[PDB]
Amino acid sequence: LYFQSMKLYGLTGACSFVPHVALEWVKLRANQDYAFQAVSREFIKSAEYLALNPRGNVPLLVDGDLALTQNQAIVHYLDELYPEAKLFGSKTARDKAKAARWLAFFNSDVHKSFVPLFRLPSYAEGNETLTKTIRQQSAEQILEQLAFANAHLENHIFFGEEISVADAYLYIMLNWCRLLGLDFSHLSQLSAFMQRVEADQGVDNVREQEGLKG
Amino acid sequence: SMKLYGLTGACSFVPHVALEWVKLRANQDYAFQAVSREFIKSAEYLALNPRGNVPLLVDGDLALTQNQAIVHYLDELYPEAKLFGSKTARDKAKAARWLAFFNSDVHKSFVPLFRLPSYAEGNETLTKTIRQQSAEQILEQLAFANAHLENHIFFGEEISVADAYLYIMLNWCRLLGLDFSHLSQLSAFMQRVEADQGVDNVREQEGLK
Ligand SMILES: [Cl-]
Ligand SMILES: [Cl-]
Repeated sequence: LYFQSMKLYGLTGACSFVPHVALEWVKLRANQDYAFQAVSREFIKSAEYLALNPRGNVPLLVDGDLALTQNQAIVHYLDELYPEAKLFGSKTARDKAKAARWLAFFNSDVHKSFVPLFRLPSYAEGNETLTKTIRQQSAEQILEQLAFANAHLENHIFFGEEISVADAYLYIMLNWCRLLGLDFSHLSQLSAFMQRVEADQGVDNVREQEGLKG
Repeated sequence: SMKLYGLTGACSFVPHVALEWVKLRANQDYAFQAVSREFIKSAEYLALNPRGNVPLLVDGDLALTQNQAIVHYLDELYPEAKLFGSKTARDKAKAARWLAFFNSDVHKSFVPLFRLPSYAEGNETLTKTIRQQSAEQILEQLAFANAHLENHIFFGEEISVADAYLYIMLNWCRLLGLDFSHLSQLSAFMQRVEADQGVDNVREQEGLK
């Protein structure tokens, strides 16, 4: 063989969940298989991995000689190659742009708010009171952004016209909230949204592959 | 025609450059509304854009936010404009990688330099520590972009929206007094970007010279 399938390196349950769902949708809707390599937090600090990707980040998508990082770049690339796959929830430019706007909001803005809850800023280590303040302020910021997504769901079923990469991104962040013990139950559209997303075959397959069921 | 709401010299410079390229390359004019920090808190603005942020692109009854969504939307509408530095899927994606790095990763390190976290106001030592960490983060990320430019003249195969984004961030560094003279490629990169007609037009419109 002279052409191998595309390969995604990802951390199970991390933001790389999103291009994983994208590739599964491509497999299901355009019959193109792909490879998934689950990486550990240590393997990405490894010599072998930094030889592929100096930023030592996931996701990484390899397609032949192209070694592409950034979730948004990866998904827009898969959408150019496979428009029939409707990764942005639609084939039309205006509806695709609206879903891309939600994807960028989730990836650039909301994701960032989680950072201090996953890794406390070094200057608060050992400072009990500042640690509590930082964690509460970040929780408040997440919930403020999630209210905005909740408001959208008051009259839409998904963040695309049909299910899209943006729904995959919110889905995984609400999975983080559950794992972190961050209660969003007062945002009434979110739990029903989680259930709809989990019913999607590609999402289901990826949750299974990444070990995310409970 | 389309209208862009932007804060002069802010991240909204990038879709402003994109529209000017569409103007120059695809013969489609657009409107630019410069907004103040107060106007984006206004009742009139919040009604258009409940997020109260810029950029905002209005195209008919489409009101689109987020820099990346805006530029991907214009690229779809005007592929001949080569907003990503190329027409081919692989080369466009490489440039979109850089755009996303600059928008999601690098821009974020600047945030505390423009707006200190609430918990740090009044606390002299902590404020100093937060500003130091931001500068260190920025310099590490700029070093990575600088390394790329040792073998490539732009972040696209030709000039692209990724280049515009790095350009405006280096303009912020100059305004913040964050020096990057030790990164040998950046000065020359800024001159190449300033030499492009679309960029030059936008810098003029936004009062940035
Ligand atoms: Cl990257
Ligand atoms: Cl937004």
